[PDB]
Amino acid sequence: KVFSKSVPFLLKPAGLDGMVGDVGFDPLGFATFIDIRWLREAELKNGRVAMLAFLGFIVQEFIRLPGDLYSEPNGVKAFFQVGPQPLLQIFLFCGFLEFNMHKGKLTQVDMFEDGKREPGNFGFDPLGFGKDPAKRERYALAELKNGRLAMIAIGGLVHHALVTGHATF
Amino acid sequence: IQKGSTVRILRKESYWYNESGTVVVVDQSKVRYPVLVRFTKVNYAGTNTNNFGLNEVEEVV
Amino acid sequence: MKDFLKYLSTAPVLLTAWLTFTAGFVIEINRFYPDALTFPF
Amino acid sequence: DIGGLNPCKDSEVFQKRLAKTVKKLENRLKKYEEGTPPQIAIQQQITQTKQRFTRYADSNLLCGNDGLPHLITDGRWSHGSEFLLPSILFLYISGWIGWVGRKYIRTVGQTSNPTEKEIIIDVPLAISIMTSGFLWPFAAWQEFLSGDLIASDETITTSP
Amino acid sequence: GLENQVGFDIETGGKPWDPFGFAGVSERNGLGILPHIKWLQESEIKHGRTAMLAFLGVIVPGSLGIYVPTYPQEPDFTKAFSAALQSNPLGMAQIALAVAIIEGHYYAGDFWTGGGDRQVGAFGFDPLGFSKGKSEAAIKSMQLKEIKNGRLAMIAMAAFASEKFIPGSVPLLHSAFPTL
Amino acid sequence: SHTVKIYDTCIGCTQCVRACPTDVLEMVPWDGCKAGQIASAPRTEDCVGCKRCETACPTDFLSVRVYLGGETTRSLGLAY
Ligand code: CLA
Ligand code: CLA
Ligand SMILES: CC(/C=C/C=C(C)/C=C/[C@@]12O[C@]1(C)C[C@@H](O)CC2(C)C)=C\C=C\C=C(C)\C=C\C=C(C)\C=C\[C@@]12O[C@]1(C)C[C@@H](O)CC2(C)C
Ligand code: SF4
Repeated sequence: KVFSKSVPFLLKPAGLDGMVGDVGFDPLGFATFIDIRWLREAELKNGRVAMLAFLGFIVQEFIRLPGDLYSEPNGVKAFFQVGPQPLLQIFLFCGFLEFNMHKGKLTQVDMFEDGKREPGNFGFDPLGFGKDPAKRERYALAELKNGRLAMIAIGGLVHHALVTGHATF
Repeated sequence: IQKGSTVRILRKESYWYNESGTVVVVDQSKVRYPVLVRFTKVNYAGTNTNNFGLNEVEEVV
Repeated sequence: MKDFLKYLSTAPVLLTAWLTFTAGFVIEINRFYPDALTFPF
Repeated sequence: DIGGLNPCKDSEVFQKRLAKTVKKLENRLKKYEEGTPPQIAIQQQITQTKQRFTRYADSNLLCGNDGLPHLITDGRWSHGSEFLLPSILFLYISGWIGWVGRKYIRTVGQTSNPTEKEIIIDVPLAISIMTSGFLWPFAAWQEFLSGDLIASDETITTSP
Repeated sequence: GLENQVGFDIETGGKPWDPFGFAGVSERNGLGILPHIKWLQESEIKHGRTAMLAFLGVIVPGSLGIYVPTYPQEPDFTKAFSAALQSNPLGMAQIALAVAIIEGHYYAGDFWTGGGDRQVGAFGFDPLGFSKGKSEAAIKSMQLKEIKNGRLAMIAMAAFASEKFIPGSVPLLHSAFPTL
Repeated sequence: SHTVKIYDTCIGCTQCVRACPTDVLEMVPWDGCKAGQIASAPRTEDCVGCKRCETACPTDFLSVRVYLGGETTRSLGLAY
C-alpha cells in the first residue's frame, strides 16, 4: 500500500495523479464520485472569485467610490446599502461572462463531455505571463494555493463583519 | 429477417404493436407464424416473447 | 461500508432523506421569514 | 380600486381585526405569571401578529369588506408580487424538477439494467443531473429545436 | 434554408442571424402550426414597410407641422387617429377600404405552409423603373437595403412606443426630435 | 351454454386443456404449429365460463376465447 503524502495514515486517493496540486489530500474521496476535471474547474473558479472578493473587501473599506450609495466601509452592510440594482447588473454581467467563456457548455454533464478542455484553462493571458513552461507549473500551484487561502480568508472576513459589524481594518 | 434482426410488429392485436423487437429464430418449416421475436417490455400476462408471421414483422433499417 | 452505502442509495432511504431535507428548509424559511403571503420583493 | 376593493392600510375592518386579535392574545397573557416562558411565547405571538398586520398593510394589498387581503391575479404588474412573481418562481422550480427527472430517466434508460437504477438511484449520476437543472428553460429550448424532446411514431397506440 | 435568402450581411458575421431558430420550426412536428419561412419573410416586408411609413407619419406631421387642410392639428400620434376618426370619418373609412383592398389582392395565406405563386413582397409596383434592368446581385442588394431599412424603422417605432410608455427609455430621442 | 373458439395462433402447449375444470377442451391433431396439435372445444355444454382456459394461454392475445352466452344449470355451476 502507498498511503497518502498529506494524510499519512490514509491510503492514497485515486484520480488525482496528473494534477498540478496533488498532495494526496482527499480523505472523503470526492474525486471518486465527482469528475476530477469538474472538481478542479470548480476549485479554480471558487479560488479566483474568493481572491477578487478579498481584494474587493480591502479596497472597499479603504478607497470606496464617490456617492451616497457607495459610502459603507463594511462589505456586508455595503451589500445592502448599494441596493438591488447595482448587484443585479453584476449578476447579469457574471452570467454573460460565464456563458461566453465556457461557450455554451456550462453544466457538469455538458462540460468536459467532449474533453479537449484543460480544467480552468480559459486562455486568458493578455500580459503574456506564462509563455515559459518552466515557471508555468509553479504559477499554477501558486494560483491554487492562493485561491484556497483566499477562500478561507473570504469566509473569515465575511464572518468577522457579521459578528462585529464595523469593518476589517 | 434472421436471428438477431430488429423488426417492427405490425400485428394490431399485439402488446408490442408499432414497437421494435429482436428476432430469436425464423422457422424454416411450413408453420403459420415462424418468426419468434423477443421484447424488453413484458406484456400484461408477463411474457416477453411471441411468434409472428412473416407479413406481421417489418425489419428496421 | 460498500453495501451500506448501496442500501442508503435505495429509493425509500433516499426519498426519506430528500423529503426530510425539503421539509427542513421549508420550515426554516417559514421560521426566519414567517407569514409571507406575497413575494418579498 | 380594482374590483371595488380598497387598500388594507385604509381599511377600518382590517384594523378592527388586528385590535381584536391583539386583545384576545393579551387577555390570554393576563392569566400567566411574570417572565415565565408562557408569557414570553404569548408576547412573541403578539409581536408577530402586529408585524404581520403591519407588513400586509404596507404591501399594496387590497382588502374587501371583510378586512382580509384579496389577491389581484388578472395579470397586472401592479399586483405582480401576489401571483405573477410566485408563478414564475414555481415554474422555474417545477421545470427544474421535471427536467432533472426526465434527464435521469433518459440517461439510465440506455444502460444494461434500466429498472434497477430506478429503485436504487445512481446517486453520483443523480447529483450530476440535479444540479444541471438550473438551465432547464435553455436546455428545453435547445432539445425541442433538435427534435430530441418529442417522440413521433414509436409511441404505442391502442387498437382503435 | 436561411443561407439562400436575402436578409443577412456583415453586421451579424456572414451567417443569417437567428438566435432562436424560428426559421426552422415550420419543418418540425405538426402538419402546420408554426409559420413557414416564406410567411415570416412576408411579415418582414409588410412590417418594415408599415414601420417606415409610420416613422414618416409621426415625423412629418408631428414635428414639421405639415397638415392636410381639413384635418385636426394634433402633433401627437396617440390622439391623431381618434381626432381624424371624428373630424374626417370619410377619409379614414376610405383609407381602411384601400388598405383592405390592397391586402386582399396581395393575400399571403398560402405562405403559412409554404408555397404560392407570388414571391416575398413581390407586389409588382415598379412605377419609376428603379429595377427596370439590373443584375441579379443588384436586385438582391436593393432588397437587402429595403429589409434593413424596414428593420431600422421597426426599431425606431418601437423606441417611440417605449418612450411614450416608459419615460427615459430612449435617451437621445427627445434630443433628436425636439418637437413632439 | 357459453361459446369457446380456438384460433390458429394456437401453439399446442396444452395448458388450456389441463386447466379446464369441466373437461371442455381437448388436444387434437393439427399441422399449423410445431407441436402438431391444436386445442378443440367439443364439450362446450359443460363450459362453466370460469375462463381458466385463457388464463393459461401463452399466445399474445389468446388462442382460446370464451364468449359468455345463455345460461344453463351446468354453465351456472348449480349443484342444486
Ligand atoms: C468578486 C468580485 C467583486 C464583487 C462581487 C464586488 C462587489 C461590490 N463592490 Mg467591489 N471590488 C472588487 C471586487 C468585487 N466587488 C475588487 C477586486 C476591487 C479592487 C479594484 C473592488 C473595489 C471596489 C470599490 C472601490 C468599490 C466597490 C464597491 C462594490 C459594491 C458596489 C458595486 C460597485 O460599484 O463595484 C465597483 C467595483 C469595481 C470598480 C472593481 C472592478 C471589478 C473587479 C476588478 C472585478 C473585475 C472582474 C473582471 C470583469 C473579469 C475578470 C476577467 C475574466 C476573463 C475572468 C459591490 C458590493 C463599491 C462600494 O459599495 O463600496 C463599499 C465601491 O466604492 N468595489
Ligand atoms: C370567416 C371569415 C372569412 C372568410 C372565410 C373569408 C374568405 C375569403 N375572403 Mg374575406 N374578409 C373577411 C372574412 C372572411 N373572408 C372580413 C371580415 C373582411 C373584412 C371586411 C374580408 C375582406 C376580404 C377582401 C377585401 C377580400 C377577401 C377575399 C376572400 C377570399 C379569398 C382570399 C382571402 O381569404 O383573403 C382575404 C383574407 C382575409 C380578409 C382574412 C380574414 C380573417 C378573418 C377576419 C378571421 C376570422 C376567423 C375567425 C376564427 C372566425 C370566428 C368564427 C366564429 C367564432 C364567429 C375568401 C373566399 C378576397 C376575395 O374576394 O377574392 C375574390 C378579397 O379580395 N376578404
Ligand atoms: C468554514 C470554512 C473553512 C473551514 C476550513 C477548515 C475547517 C479547514 C481545516 C483544514 O485546514 C486545516 C485547519 C488543516 C488542513 O491541513 C486540513 C483541513 C481540514 C483542510 C470556510 C467558510 C467560508 C464561508 C464563506 C466563504 C462565506 C461567505 C459568505 C458570503 C459571501 C455571504 C454573503 C451574504 O452574507 C452577506 C454578505 C449578506 C447576506 O444577507 C446575504 C449573503 C449573500 C448570504
Ligand atoms: S371456461 Fe375456460 S376453463 Fe372453464 S371450462 Fe369453459 S373453457 Fe375450460
